[PDB]
Amino acid sequence: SGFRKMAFPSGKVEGCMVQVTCGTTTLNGLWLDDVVYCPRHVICTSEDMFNPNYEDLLIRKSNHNFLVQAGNVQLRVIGHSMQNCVLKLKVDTANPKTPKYKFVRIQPGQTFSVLACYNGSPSGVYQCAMRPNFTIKGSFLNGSCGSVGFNIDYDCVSFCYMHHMELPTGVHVGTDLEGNFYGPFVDRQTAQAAGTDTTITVNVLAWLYAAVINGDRWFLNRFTTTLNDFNLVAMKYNYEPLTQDHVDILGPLSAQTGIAVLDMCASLKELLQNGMNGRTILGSALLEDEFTPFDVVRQCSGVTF
Amino acid sequence: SGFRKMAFPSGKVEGCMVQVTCGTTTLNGLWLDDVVYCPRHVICTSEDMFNPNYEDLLIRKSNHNFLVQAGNVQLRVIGHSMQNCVLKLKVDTANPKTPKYKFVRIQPGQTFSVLACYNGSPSGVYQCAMRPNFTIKGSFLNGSCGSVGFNIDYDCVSFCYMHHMELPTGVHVGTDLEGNFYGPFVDRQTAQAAGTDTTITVNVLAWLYAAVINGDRWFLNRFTTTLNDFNLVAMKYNYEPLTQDHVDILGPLSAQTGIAVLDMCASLKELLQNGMNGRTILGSALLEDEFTPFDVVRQCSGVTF
Repeated sequence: SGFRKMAFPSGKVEGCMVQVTCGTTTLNGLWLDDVVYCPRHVICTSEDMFNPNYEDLLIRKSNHNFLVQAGNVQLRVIGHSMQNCVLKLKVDTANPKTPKYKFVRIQPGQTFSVLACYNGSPSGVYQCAMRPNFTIKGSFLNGSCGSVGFNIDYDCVSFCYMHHMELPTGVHVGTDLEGNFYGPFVDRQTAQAAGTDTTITVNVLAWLYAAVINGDRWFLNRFTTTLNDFNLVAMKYNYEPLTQDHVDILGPLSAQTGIAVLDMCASLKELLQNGMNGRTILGSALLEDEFTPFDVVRQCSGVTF
Repeated sequence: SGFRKMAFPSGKVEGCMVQVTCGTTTLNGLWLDDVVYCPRHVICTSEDMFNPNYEDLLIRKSNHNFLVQAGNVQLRVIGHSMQNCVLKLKVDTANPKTPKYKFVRIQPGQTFSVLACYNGSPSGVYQCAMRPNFTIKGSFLNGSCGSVGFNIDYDCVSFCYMHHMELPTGVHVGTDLEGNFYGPFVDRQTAQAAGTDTTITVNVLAWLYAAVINGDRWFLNRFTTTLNDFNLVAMKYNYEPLTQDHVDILGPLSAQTGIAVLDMCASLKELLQNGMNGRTILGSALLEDEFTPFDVVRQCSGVTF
């Protein structure tokens, strides 16, 4: 037993990380088959980031201006193209460590692991959620751009995120692997600010199920509620409205524990209205929202890859 | 910026994980060079765990009774020995993926990453601390025994933990890679209970430094304190006494931020006596103690491996 914020094993992604240098800018790239994906702002200095015209800046870049290094060995760039906000650098060697993979555009509220990297080298791994305002709360220093987020199902890596920017608020924005930003954000150093950081209600409920499975039960009460009544409280607390689809998604956890979904909603309603009274749940003094219902089942049943 | 509980990249350890089956018991082993390390209780059924005589139970095991599988390929066991609470299974093939490595016995308060595995296959990775009562708060289901904890320095994996048992309280105990338990625990299903779960004071202070570096500063106050005065409060709150060695270890973080160690101790004293008043620090509503001073510098300076 025990429940921890757990990232996927990162070995399959470590083997895909490269360093991409263009002029004086170095960030990370993702090498899959004979293509390296990286943020298009690798072509920019920090001064260019205030109002870049990427098509114009790219005119002055040729294949040989993109230096790509896998460990200590140089790859040969034989073509390049801009797709949305990423560059695709065609190299002459397919990555021998390419895993089975897919590119997926995740929905807000879903979770993924991030392999934070610098100069093409892995630093660490941690689990994130795509927030309802389309930011993530990561750990990214200068040079971490191009680090990726992913999920693994058995032997297949589903890449869902590439890091591009930090906002002045200290939160993080980026694209899918087709280069389309999550949310309204752009790869320019501007006044762009995140909206309300709403709480992912279905995930909180999943984590309360995880708590019950792992022995934390003090918050179970004698009440029930309805979706409409619960949502009147969710709105007050800046929680996402809970839908019938969410109830359905909690079905397996409800069956495993014998606690009806709406009974758990009534427990959450009380926790929102009365606080935790100095108590903890699964070692946390706040209501955790970065575990999906699938994450909870995965960890509680020991799924491997 | 941003500060997250971050595990080491796990690829180097993933390549060392194997499945070890003896009779009807299957757990994980660690394959380094031509040796596989695993918990000696692989020789036990759950019924044997109440009062095992491991030397007697081992008499009835031969090399061929230990089935070792690396992925889908079987390794050949050519010798076995018991060292403390681990078995060393000599195999006829050195692991081609063996990293540079060391075995280290960590001190209470130090942190490490755990690669949780089942049937020799990785499930996930997360960061733990060796608690002052010599337990860890992990995520381990049946079959996770033999999963290991480690640190990485550049290219060298320092293995420090192997998982053996879960106590009835739901906390986790295990050995170093020489097979010696951390703390007073034994590999028997008995009444053994953990002592007081004291808070790792130096780590809390390190995390408060990390908070200041990353913009959370509301808890900085106008007070200072002394080691002896602070420790009168630490004792009340079941915090480890802070020593001069701890002050020295916080020196680099103190220099980076310009906040004297004893000034940060005064901030912590106020947080202990008055609580957080519903506020948060680095996304937590409790005082986090599983980041060492080294961990904070590592993450804030982007150290890679």
